[PDB]
Amino acid sequence: TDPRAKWVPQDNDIQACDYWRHCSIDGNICDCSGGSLTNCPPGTKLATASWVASCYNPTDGQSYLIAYRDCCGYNVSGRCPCLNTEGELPVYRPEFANDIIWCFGAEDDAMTYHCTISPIVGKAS
Amino acid sequence: TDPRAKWVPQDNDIQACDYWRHCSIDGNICDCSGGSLTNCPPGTKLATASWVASCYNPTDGQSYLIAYRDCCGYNVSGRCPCLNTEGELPVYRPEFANDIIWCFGAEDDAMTYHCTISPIVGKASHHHH
Amino acid sequence: ADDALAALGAQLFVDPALSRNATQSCATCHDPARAFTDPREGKAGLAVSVGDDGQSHGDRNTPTLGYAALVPAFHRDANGKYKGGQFWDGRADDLKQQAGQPMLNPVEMAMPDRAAVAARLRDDPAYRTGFEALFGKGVLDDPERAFDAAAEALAAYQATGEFSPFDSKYDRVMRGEEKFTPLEEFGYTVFITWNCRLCHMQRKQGVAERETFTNFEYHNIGLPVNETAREASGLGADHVDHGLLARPGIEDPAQSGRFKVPSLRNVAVTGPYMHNGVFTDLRTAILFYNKYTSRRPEAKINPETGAPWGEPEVARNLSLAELQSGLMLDDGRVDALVAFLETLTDRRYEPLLE
Amino acid sequence: ADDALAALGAQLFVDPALSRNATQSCATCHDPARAFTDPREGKAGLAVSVGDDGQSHGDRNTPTLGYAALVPAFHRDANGKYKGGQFWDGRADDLKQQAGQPMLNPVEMAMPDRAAVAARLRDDPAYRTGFEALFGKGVLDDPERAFDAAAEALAAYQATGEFSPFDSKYDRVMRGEEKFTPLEEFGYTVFITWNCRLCHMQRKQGVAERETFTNFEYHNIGLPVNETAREASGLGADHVDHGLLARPGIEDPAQSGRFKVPSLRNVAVTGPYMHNGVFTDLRTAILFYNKYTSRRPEAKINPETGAPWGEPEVARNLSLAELQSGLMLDDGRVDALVAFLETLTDRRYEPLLEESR
Amino acid sequence: QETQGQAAARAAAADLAAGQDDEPRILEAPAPDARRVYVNDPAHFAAVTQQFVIDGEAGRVIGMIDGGFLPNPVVADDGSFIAHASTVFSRIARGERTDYVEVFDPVTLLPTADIELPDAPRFLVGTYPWMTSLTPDGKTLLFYQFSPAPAVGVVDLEGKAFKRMLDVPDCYHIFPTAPDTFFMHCRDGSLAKVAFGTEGTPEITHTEVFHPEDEFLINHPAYSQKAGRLVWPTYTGKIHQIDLSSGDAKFLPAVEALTEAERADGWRPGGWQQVAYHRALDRIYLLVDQRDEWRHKTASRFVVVLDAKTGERLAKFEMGHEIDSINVSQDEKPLLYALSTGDKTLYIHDAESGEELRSVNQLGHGPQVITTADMG
Amino acid sequence: QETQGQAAARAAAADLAAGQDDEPRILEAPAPDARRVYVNDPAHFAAVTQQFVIDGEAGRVIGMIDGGFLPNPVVADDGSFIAHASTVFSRIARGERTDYVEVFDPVTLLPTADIELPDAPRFLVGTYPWMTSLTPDGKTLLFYQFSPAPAVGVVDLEGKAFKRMLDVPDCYHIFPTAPDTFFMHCRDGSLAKVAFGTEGTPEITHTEVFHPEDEFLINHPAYSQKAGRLVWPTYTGKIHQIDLSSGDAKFLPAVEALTEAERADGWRPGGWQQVAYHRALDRIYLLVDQRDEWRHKTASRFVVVLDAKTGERLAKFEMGHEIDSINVSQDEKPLLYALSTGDKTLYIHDAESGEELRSVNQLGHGPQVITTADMG
Ligand code: HEC
Ligand code: HEC
Ligand code: HEC
Ligand code: HEC
Ligand SMILES: [Ca+2]
Ligand SMILES: [Ca+2]
Ligand code: NA
Ligand code: NA
Repeated sequence: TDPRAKWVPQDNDIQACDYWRHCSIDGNICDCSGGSLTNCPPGTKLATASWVASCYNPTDGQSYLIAYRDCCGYNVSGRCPCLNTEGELPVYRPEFANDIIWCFGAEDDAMTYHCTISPIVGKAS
Repeated sequence: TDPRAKWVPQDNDIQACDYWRHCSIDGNICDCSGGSLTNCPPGTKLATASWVASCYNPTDGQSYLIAYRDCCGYNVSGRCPCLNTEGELPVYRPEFANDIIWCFGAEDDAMTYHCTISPIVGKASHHHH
Repeated sequence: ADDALAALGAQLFVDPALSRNATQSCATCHDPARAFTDPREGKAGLAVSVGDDGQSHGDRNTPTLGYAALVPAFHRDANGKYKGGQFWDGRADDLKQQAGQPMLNPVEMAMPDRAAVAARLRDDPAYRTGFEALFGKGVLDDPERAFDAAAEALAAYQATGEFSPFDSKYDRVMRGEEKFTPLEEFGYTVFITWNCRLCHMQRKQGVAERETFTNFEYHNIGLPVNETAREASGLGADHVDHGLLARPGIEDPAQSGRFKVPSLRNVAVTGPYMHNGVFTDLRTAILFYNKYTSRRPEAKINPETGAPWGEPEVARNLSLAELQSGLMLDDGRVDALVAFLETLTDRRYEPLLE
Repeated sequence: ADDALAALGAQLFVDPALSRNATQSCATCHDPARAFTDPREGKAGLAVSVGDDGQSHGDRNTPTLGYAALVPAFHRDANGKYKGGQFWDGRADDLKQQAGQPMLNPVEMAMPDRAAVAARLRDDPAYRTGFEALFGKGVLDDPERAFDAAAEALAAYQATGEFSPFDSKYDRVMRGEEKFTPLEEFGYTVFITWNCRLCHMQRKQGVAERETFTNFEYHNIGLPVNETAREASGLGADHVDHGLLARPGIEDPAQSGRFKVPSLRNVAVTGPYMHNGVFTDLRTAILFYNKYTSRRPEAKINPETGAPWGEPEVARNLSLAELQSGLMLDDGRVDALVAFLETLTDRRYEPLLEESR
Repeated sequence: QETQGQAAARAAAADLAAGQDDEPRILEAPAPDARRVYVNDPAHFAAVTQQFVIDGEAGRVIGMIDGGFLPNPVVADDGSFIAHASTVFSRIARGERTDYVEVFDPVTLLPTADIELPDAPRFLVGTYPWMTSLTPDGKTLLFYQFSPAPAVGVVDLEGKAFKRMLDVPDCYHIFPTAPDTFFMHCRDGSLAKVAFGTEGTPEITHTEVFHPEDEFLINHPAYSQKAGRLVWPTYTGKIHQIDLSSGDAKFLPAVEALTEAERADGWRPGGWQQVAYHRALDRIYLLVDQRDEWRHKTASRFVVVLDAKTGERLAKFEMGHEIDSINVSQDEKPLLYALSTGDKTLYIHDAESGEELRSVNQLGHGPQVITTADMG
Repeated sequence: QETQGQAAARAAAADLAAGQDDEPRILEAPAPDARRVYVNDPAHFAAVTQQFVIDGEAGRVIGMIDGGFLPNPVVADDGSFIAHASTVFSRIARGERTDYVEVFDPVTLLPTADIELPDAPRFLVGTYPWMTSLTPDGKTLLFYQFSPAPAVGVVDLEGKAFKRMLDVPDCYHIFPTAPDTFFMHCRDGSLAKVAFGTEGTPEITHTEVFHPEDEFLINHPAYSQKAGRLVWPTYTGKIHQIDLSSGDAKFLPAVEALTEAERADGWRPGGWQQVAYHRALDRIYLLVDQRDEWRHKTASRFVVVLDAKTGERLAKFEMGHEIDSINVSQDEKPLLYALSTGDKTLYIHDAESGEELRSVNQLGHGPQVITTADMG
């Protein structure tokens, strides 16, 4: 609630902006527009680029690398908007920057932003 | 702020949805997007078509025909949205119907809805209202 | 004063002695029993009028003089639109400047000159007395003063309550003395929501005190030549009526082909229509506006001829912004308009409606 | 037993008595000092290896056996993607199916048949003793059983911790013993945020227990023919290495030109690269990928030749969806990837890094 | 109990624990079924708009479709495709106008047809579901043109081409009865039957005038194509039912939604989609509240339900929210969908009992139109 | 204290009473001036967006401009024109992408130029003002491209045509300094100078690295083109100032926006446009608040104002709202513009006292970017 408070991860609701894997998500959680935690909704196109973050999972005490990927080709869902920036770095460290529409590699040249998925790609070190 | 209550016109603020001349207005008050009461904002195209209403003026007890005209060719302004329906009739009485985008006649064939002006075109005489 | 002057104009208006052969007065063409227009059938029907000489036909339809006195004097307003004046081409500034012209026009009353007009006025002792009381002794001995004074009396006469009575059913309704019929009010609603009000209403917004259903502007609505009328005028099949551009000192080519928005008052009884009387029916006149909006086959065809309207006499400066309103008048609306326009008939001509 | 079978494998692996002319053991081509790859110079440099006859060259580069025990056996998954198996074209099902192949391949160790191989095993008193303790008496006398048993010993030996010790810097860093340099850490981050990770990570998502930097899938990345290796191999100027389509029983023309994604473990020390050993330097292997993404003319030029990369040997079924990522690796990101890829070198081969760095 | 986001968090927790891999990919919507509901957001005249595809049972957004300026959605009753007539401009809300029909696969949501409509012929108006209409066989799309004059466009969805405009009398709305026939409602208070061959002037026939000039019929009547039931409330809650199931218009007993008393105390219909009709249950639903006669587009907090056969009030629900639009699933034990423009929320109610089960919020900017397929 | 709607009602009442005529028409916006302020609404990534043209003195919306997906607005400092690079698609957010630049007349708001950009080359990112940039003479718009690599696109506004893409290093943002030169910030911590002809390899020079790898420079530095001042805050409120007015980078001394006790007690910058620079006053404004180190994109409720030369604090304003972006008018007695994306409201403060003066609300969906022209 306090926007300026240190973000506190939870591992019990993926549609909430404090869900642990959304620690540096920008946009809309795809689970809220017909996708899932790690799948894009019907009719959109899944980018192959991503920005990453190291997100602490309070379930297991481990930090995991989450490589966000956008679902592209649709106007912004407007559902479950979230903006978190844990570890988020300015645009010149784009590998960690989250204002960029990371829609590259999406089928059909799709570049409009619809929502973001939060799959894990590694343990953080 | 009770939406179902009888509409209570006022002659004191044109940016409010209860301004007397907006008695059958649907959309946005042009005065909030850089138009005025009877002029379109810059960049928009004023339609020649209108839907009319007889609007009671609290200030002089006269009823006036307001021929709403749409300012067209911009995306909806988003400011001072208003929908009133005094004497508003269904679409088969288009002349009194306000869901229609009354953008006919607009320069450049502009048909997208931005805002609506409320000029007086006569004194009333309507039988339905 | 204002009465006596108008009374003198009343005498002159019906006096055929102001024409060369003494066969014609203003009232011959502006017949009071016909809302001040010409009932007389000539070569080109009622489209144009015949002068004193029994053969010269004009090239324009004789307009009503009712409500002419409400028109402002000719002027260019600050948006650059010319407004007001008299004649279809606004070539006279006002009623006064207009009154002498028929007297001296050879296709009309055909007096050779002012002096012959003054001589005719000297012949009638009632004129000696009437004129002198108003303009002073010897007024008739001076042809310039006599003609100008005749012009002033006529102008005065036309500014009386009798030319502009505001006693039409439309006027009675606006006073809340009566109600429009469901059709008439539909016509009225259509008239003020459709393009008509863009030209046939005094003001852009607000309420006019003395509405005469014209904004006094000049518009080319793209009308064809009146073939027979033009033939009867003798002006030649080579002629172009440039409307407003013909007023001396209007030089701007944007005005070629533009004519004054006539008042719709009494329009039901002053057929035929337009500057050239080209249409005999009011319904036709209304229909002509569908050529711009309607895609339907029958919008192209004049229903009086069964043929295409005809190319505009003047194919440029058409008022397309206003005429291409994007909406067609269906039959129901064209009926409603006729009904509405018929309520613009003065009480005294309500008997003329059939 | 699991100890003894592998111990027996150790002995076969280094025994040149398994080649026709007795010049060549698995270890000749799969040299343990070289992360189990061939340091020997042939007519096509290090691109392809020379068999026991001293003249015959293969058409494919000898891959490492490190971490080859982590590859699943060959199968088609539910996606309709083929995965796993052994050889670049997955034409062996698993290590044990693969093991007897160099033995009988007249281009490699070249024994005429199973009988000749078994006869070599009998000559050795230690083999009669070792095989018989694992497989039974007279095993060596049945050429089918003898050949199968050697392949099993060899497969078991490749599954020992010696072949997959998981003791690379990367491993030690994943254990928290040490940290990446900054260049390594950027490299790693690039690797896992760019297209590399679509093919060179075990899993689509989640974390792998024993990451070997491959999804074991088959992809045509559009490599040109290796002209000198293809000349050396003798297969013809009109020959097309069809990749996986060459595995017997694969018929689907869409598999033409696809090769198994290699593990990137020890990639730093197992040059040259790709299935035909076409690229000499690690960096060139990485730059190849910019040909799909870069708009710059240099992206089309093999930096080792200064000429275009070359038309794909197989112009169809390219992994354009993964390859055409819309983002080019600048040189900073290529450097970072080399540094990251070098952290995947097993402990014992770290000294081989010195010369390549 | 456990929410959708919660159950999703535990499944994800479990997959990570179990070391289960899974390929990030494009999901397919669940097959269309009775409880799928479509919410169109005309976004208060915004130049671009959204349609939300919603699983009414789980109250979940299962996909979305973008649209242009005041698009008309259509949803084939058999679940085989959705479509809309939509309107774009080369520069957001300005420049060259393109009207077009897109046809969508209802699980991938991919466009299967994109059919240009020549001469920008679409009627631009706050969304009236029956201004654009599928014929019963799904082969044809009929949309209304108001300008330059009432007319109807025929779009061949099968051959994926626009055919021609039918010129009609002074009439509004399009209720198809057959592959070559639809009714409209006329100013003169009749219905008109428009039968169109392949060539020539359609054959137009008027019914009797069935309401007086001063009785006002709302812009959103319910129409069940599979029942042929045209349900038309007037401003006063008087409901005209027209049977079109025989090829010609037969007029049903007209019925009152509100009591003569109730109307005395200022009960009136009001909202957008004020009326819903459940074909199998032969049942009408009417959004109503206490309001001035000229507040006919405001939200209503109550729904009345009544037998299309008798007019007997079956229930009155206190919705619990400001509702502009209602519709119903056409399955047995239907949901009653209660869409609030203000709340941007689809409230999903049990249609028999009226209790709120679940709701889907964040439905755009000013969602207005609820569509459902009738699949049974 | 008579509102603007109240003044309007009064005057229209007087016009009616006096029979005063007026022609309904298209208004012209008032001449651009020092207190015009533009607010752009990226609408949280929507496919279409809006810019509001605002008279900051009256607090009045005097005009709007529509745009496409994440447009980069620019505003000529001399007031002659505004422009944007924008992106549209043939089917709302899908289909053929067209990037284009439009130039607009700042009074009629009509586009006087529409310049296609080949090959869809815009960088689609949350709106950073300095990712699209007018040269000082107003003839050239430079736009950043990221894919396939950092690149800068050169658009001739005078001849109304796209010119070319420039290859650059791994760098970001475009601070033009001359008709043919700009600076970028590079991944390695230097600035890069780019000098470009009509054709040929750009001349690219790097400064020394001016920050350590662990000091993070924000996405929205304030750049005053007329003073060549680049004011670049880090995450901790340390402010880098670079003077580019000699045409090469001079690094000015660093100032701390916050004190060590403030920093010790969790004070940090945060928001979107966190920093404003008033040229004539040589004063820096920074949105700061107590916050954890990774909540650096959240609104802030305080503006510190500090002397750019000394780092002396001149004021700490409690804005009294959740502010994401600030900027200032460049006239004397400047206004401090405080935009709240959450409230969609531009709050207009007296920059000297910090007092809120008026506000303009209803500015779209997620407005973020304030632009003023530096006219004087
Ligand atoms: C027929 C031979 C006529 C006689 C005799 C008079 N008038 Fe006339 N009038 C006539 C025509 C054909 C026209 C139109 C001429 C043109 O070029 O447009 C007119 C016009 C007028 C007007 C102007 C009315 C208007 O523009 O709306 C006025 C005021 C007028 N006429 C008055 C008038 C008077 C006072 C006459 C007696 C001296 C008179 N007319 C004679 C036809 C004929
Ligand atoms: C300005 C563009 C106009 C619009 C829109 C309409 N009218 Fe008009 N009308 C106009 C002019 C300039 C003229 C004279 C044209 C000419 O050159 O003669 C007219 C004429 C009429 C008439 C004839 C009246 C008479 O001859 O005395 C009628 C009945 C008429 N106009 C009616 C009318 C209606 C019903 C309209 C909306 C359909 C309409 N006009 C539009 C100027 C303009
Ligand atoms: C040089 C002549 C070789 C000798 C002797 C052996 N191997 Fe080999 N190996 C060689 C090549 C050229 C290839 C690739 C050929 C192809 O068609 O792809 C191989 C491949 C293997 C593999 C598969 C590894 C993988 O797919 O990643 C294994 C497991 C293997 N080699 C092991 C092996 C053993 C056990 C040997 C002695 C029995 C042996 N090799 C000899 C080159 C040569
Ligand atoms: C799937 C489409 C892939 C993507 C994306 C990347 N790689 Fe790859 N890689 C792939 C295959 C199928 C192969 C073998 C190609 C062949 O036919 O030989 C490779 C090979 C490499 C190698 C050489 C390893 C070796 O020869 O032993 C390297 C060093 C390599 N790949 C690295 C790499 C990087 C850094 C990538 C992202 C930039 C990358 N690959 C993407 C399949 C795919
Ligand atoms: Ca006439
Ligand atoms: Ca190799
Ligand atoms: Na070679
Ligand atoms: Na095969």
